[PDB]
Amino acid sequence: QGMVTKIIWVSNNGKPNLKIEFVSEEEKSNFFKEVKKKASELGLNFPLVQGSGNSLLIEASNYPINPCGCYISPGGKLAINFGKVELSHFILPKVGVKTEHAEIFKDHNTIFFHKHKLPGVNSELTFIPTGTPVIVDYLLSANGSKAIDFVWSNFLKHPYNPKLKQPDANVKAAWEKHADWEHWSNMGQDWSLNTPSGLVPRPNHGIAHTLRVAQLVPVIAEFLKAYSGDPKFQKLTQKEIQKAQYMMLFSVIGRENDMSWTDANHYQQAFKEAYNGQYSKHIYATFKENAQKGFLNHVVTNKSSLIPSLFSDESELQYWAEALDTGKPGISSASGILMALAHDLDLMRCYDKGKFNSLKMKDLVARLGGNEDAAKKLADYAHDLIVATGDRCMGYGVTQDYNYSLFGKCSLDPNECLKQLQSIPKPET
Repeated sequence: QGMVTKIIWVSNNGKPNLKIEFVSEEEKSNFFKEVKKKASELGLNFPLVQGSGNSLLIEASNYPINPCGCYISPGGKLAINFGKVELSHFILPKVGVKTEHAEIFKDHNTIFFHKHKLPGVNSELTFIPTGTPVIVDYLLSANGSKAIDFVWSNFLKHPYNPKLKQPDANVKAAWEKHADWEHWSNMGQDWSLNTPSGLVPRPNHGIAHTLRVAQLVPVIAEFLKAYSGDPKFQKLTQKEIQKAQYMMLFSVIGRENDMSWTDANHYQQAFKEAYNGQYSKHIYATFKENAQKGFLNHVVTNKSSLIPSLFSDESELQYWAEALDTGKPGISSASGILMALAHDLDLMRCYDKGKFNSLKMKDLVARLGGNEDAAKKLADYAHDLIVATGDRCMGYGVTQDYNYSLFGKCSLDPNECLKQLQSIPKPET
């Protein structure tokens, strides 16, 4: 259960109090009943007083007669004494207060709200956003799970488009005139992979890649908080990280082959040189359209589940719908960089060591304040995820080809793939 909507650091009289909002009026009338009863069974006088509307107030402490209540710590943090550790374990889960919100010591009756979570008076902390419906690691959540099932069954389980396996005869002729261009056979590379479990489509951009990059996002975020030195990452909320993680599930669903951006540029120009300068839609533009169509499809179906639980509102959802692109969203924002780094890190599966080190590792190190040790620890984790899913690795660490048996089991079963990814311990900062 949740019960509590939000809590506020208020100041009735000179003493610091805590205003507790609730969903329903009866919910307040039950929180009041259960706690006051629990407090009287511990011989405690817990100052739980009815407030305005559906709110309850925890009055200040009354030393030495009644130490229970609120007070301001010497460090400035808001503290609440529950008298006994028994009462705290009975109240905190009903409110939603965890280690993320306050300092909760083992075998102790007093908690301390973090200074950056609840700085001073009139500071708020929402547990349940107003408008939250009653539905009848974020990858484990209901929203995450439904998104995984969607991108798998609607896009990632399907073969690449044979029409985009190679250009027509005309475009081929215009292509081969450029010696500086890689051959047009790049359009058909990494088409599929034979495994004992079955023929795996798009093996370089499948469910394994998708789940891996999504898995990397919260880990990279923590490293950025610790080693980047940039305030924008230090202020990055868990909510934002969840959205960034959620969006990476749709990162490559639009792809119709394993083309590079450069290959696509070459196709467009060769199309131009072959058909009297006629315009053709850039293939990566088609990819985006495909991904947007899929994303918007899933969104409108589960709009109630996503707003406001994950996305603030319909307009914020519009932002991501427009920003959605293949691989990276190419935005210079905090979230943008985070998602791009997760994408870049997984490129060790298809880049050679020289290419991956120079083009990707040097970037990551710079992002991490120049900390090479931190970068290695992060890259090692990405390497472990690739090994755990039987994928190939050619850009970092102990290089390997596909573990065909393991890769087949994971790539043809998102649930199994997700299970293997979770078997890998996350590195600490």
